Amino acid sequence: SSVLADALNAINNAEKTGKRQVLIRPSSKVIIKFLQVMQKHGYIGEFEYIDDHRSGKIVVQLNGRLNKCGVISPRFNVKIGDIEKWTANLLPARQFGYVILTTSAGIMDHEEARRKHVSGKILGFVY
Amino acid sequence: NNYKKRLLGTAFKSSPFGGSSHAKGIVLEKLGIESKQPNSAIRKCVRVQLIKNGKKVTAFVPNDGCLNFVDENDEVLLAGFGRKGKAKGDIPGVRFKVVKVSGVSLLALWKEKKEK
Amino acid sequence: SSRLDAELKLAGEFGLKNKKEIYRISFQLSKIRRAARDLLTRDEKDPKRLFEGNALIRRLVRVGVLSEDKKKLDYVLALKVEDFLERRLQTQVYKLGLAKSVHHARVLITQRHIAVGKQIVNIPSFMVRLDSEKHIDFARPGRVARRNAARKAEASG
RNA sequence: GAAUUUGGACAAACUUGGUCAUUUAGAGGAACUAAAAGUCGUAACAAGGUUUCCGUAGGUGAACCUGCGGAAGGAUCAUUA
RNA sequence: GGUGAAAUUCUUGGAUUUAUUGAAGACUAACUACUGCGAAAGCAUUUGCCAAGGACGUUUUCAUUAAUCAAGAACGAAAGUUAGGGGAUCGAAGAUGAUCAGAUACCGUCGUAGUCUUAACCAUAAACUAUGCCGACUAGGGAUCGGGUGGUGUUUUUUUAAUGACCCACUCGGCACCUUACGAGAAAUCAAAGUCUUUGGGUUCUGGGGGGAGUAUGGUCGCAAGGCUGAAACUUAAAGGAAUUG
RNA sequence: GGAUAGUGGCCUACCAUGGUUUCAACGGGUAACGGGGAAUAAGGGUUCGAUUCCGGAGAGGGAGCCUGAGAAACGGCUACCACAUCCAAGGAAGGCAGCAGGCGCGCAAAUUACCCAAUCCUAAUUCAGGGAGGUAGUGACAAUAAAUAACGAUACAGGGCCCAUUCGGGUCUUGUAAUUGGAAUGAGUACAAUGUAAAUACCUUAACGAGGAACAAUUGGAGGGCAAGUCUGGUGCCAGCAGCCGCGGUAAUUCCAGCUCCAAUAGCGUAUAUUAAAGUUGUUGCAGUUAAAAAGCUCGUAGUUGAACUUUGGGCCCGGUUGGCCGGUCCGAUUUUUUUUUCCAACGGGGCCUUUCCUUCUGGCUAACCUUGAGUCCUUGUGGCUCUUGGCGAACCAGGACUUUUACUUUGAAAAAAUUAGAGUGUUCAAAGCAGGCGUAUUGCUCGAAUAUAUUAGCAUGGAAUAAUAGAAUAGGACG
Repeated sequence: SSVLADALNAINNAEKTGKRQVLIRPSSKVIIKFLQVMQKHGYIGEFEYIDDHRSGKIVVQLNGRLNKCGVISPRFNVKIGDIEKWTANLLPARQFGYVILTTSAGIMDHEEARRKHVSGKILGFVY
Repeated sequence: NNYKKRLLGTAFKSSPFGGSSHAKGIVLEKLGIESKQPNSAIRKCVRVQLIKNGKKVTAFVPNDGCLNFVDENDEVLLAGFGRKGKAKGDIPGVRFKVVKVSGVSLLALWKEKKEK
Repeated sequence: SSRLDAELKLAGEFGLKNKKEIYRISFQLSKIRRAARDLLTRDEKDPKRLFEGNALIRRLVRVGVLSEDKKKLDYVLALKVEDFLERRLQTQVYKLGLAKSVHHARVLITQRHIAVGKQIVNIPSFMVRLDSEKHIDFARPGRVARRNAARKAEASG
């Protein structure tokens, strides 16, 4: 009934207990894709190794701070006056931040599509 | 989208209406009210009809020695003491409150100023 | 209280410069927008940050501004209030000898005397910039400033 | 054209009745509120001196009482623990 | 008889106490709990007929069909209405008997309605778990319902085994519940009332100081009682939760 | 078909039942002109709109018209309804929602002035006209400034400062009932304004005069929230205070009044809205077991939402902008300890390879490549390109044959000025203004008047993540 906060709210829902991560939704190009941008900037460990009905692709070890909770979010705007603003979601300007936006092109990160002046949807936000 | 709710409402139509800095009006009767519980005194007020709406209201000649007006004829200006939809008030149910008049008040003054 | 001890502060400024009101308020609000708009750097080097840069930085100023740095002028929010105060003749014209002591100053600033190198300047809260010319002018003549030139060694700050 | 005038289409306005929306008068009637208390009785609180409240239905000088069937927001007088 | 103690009454009418028998309508004791089943209200005698329901067991069959819903609707305790059947018990109204300063009550005792019933209304309740529905995730143990195995435990099936029946032990499923950390809260408490600085998974709903009030008016529903919808004037600064002490 | 300047139910006729609606029709309300923009915004938002500028609509209500290029007209008629004026009683007139001015109305808004000078407009080759407009009067009406004092002084000091047996060297704070000079210093008044030949008596100068308490302060507050030596006399739950909390019942920290003092000050109340505070109306961002708040119970339409799957992952080629010093630059051209060995970042973009059509056949160009007909430069020839023989795809024009439909997101164009953000410049500073600045002063030079925001819808674009849509099932698939 909503694969996003579904699983990011299990990582989130986990590291607060503290541990070595667990299973999740089913896979999703998108799940796996956030469960990438995450690793690729740090935070999480190694996306994992399942394969079933749609249960396929991965589990995913924890590691590190990653505190706290991946951000799930449930709207979608972007660019210029935007992105910067919804960068108020962030846990503080001075670096730290990361807002896993959805960018017309690419499921990208607050900066990772700040990149080639991109924009669009607001998929989430990490640490 | 959706959803409008309560609190402060549009429909208005009260008793001074003009949210006036007063309301001129002739001095029908001189009814010195009487204090409410806890406190206790003869709360000298005045009843008068508002030239405008004609509507009659009674309010404290609030001063301190000035039933100087007390001119059954003469015409104060009254004017509420925002409670708002209420009275102060040691002074039981008086809505607005005496103003200036015969049109010109400190309320005590010209010449000197007496007091109150 | 802080409201109170503040209402102390202001009166302190009240001749930490020389005023008599809430021109302290004037300079204050100034410090706001200065900062404010400023503090709204934010941002990058947007060619905007650029014009705005050497721009507001061209606050300098003489008798006015800082000294030599920034960038971050919110320092002013510290200063400005406590600095922009000086500068103007309201301040920097007692700290120049002629004026016997603030008061004994504004009065001539007004009272015709005290003039910024040609033309008086009654506006007893102008602003100074390239000051060395802030003499008496006078045009029998401006007495209080013309002989009491003990400023003949007014090497101050 | 003036007069003058046939028919038209516009169409004021007159009358009479309708329909809305906005105000408003009244013998009297019946609430409320300022109400702290005056007077009758004790309903609630202490199983309040008949445990209390929920409907619903009767009956009452006022509070209420009672009847069915709920709930403890309880009686802890305790066949169980 | 009948209570605190009485009384009102019943009674040489055969009561009160037993003796055979039958009569009538309610009602389902005891077992009954740590609870089973139901959308919910609510559901305990026997047998049978009627159609349903979850959980389990497989991957059977489909493949997107779904999730919550203003409207609209089906069921909805008890009283209460309509009409008939009866009519045991108790029992509004109503009487009287005590009791009180005062008793229209609370304690007797008669007794109307009603209580049951069938066809039809009524649609309210402390209609409760005062806690919306769907899916996640977050932590331990015990105990009572279907499925797996070892089966051991005692008997079926009997000349015996085994099996069988209950039955024991390890599991899982889903049930109703209990007992204790992080985390939540104003508290109390909470396996959520948990997660998120102070979004965040989707939705239905209701609240915005007390009163004035669930009243005024309007429209609709109904036979009625009533239900449903539902104000404003004015009037007050406290009313209200939890806790702690007298 | 009739009218229109002209579409069309605009109006006629004839014929057919249609068109809207819970995604809110229709109807009701507006103390409703719209939009510029206004106010208080951390943000998100509330709230405001008839002063200017655009667009609209009307000159008492309401129709109908002549005039004309243009009007349903205001400063033109016509009739009705409505007010209402002069009458020789016959009849004749009118529309201040244009300036002034009056009444009325109310809480609430000025003069019967002067003028064409400016800005412009209207009439014909001038310089006519203009309560359009501009000057004045009124007006702390919202705004910028900003004096109501400045000196040191003489001595009295009450003494505080380094203590020394030094009874005080006096650097010094201040009350000064005492006393100096500053021919200072603004408001009144001969001159004159490059000035609108009226502002002319106006800001600007200037000269004539001008502070022994007057040349001068106010509004409120002194219980707490609030912060004020706060005390002294009067009052007694009377009078009165008091936004709420509360004061007052002879000794009042809240009334009254003096003293003093606090706060802001040419300005302070008081009323009244609003905006903030208010995360008390909540998308950000509320609450709901008892505190306000789950509907008795399920059904289920509209609405709002809805599992995951289909292109990746590897390899090659040109790029400048931030960078470690000037720089077209990877074994170094600089920021290093030396009596050699000496690290390249990361950012983003286009193209093309891989079982991978971009819509396109006819075929229309370039400048790019396959690459060589003639040649080459020099640092070790793939560090550079003159060169035309065969010969790249999509740039790319345009007829002619076909395309599955959207959200979103990226620059972009175009349409307003003032409004606001904000560059520029000493308007004396400021508020503003869009001026200005050099000199070399008998017809001289010189810069400006920026950028920004353009938010919904439209248009145009680049993108193919997230989310819809459709397609080959009895094959009525799909090409050439």
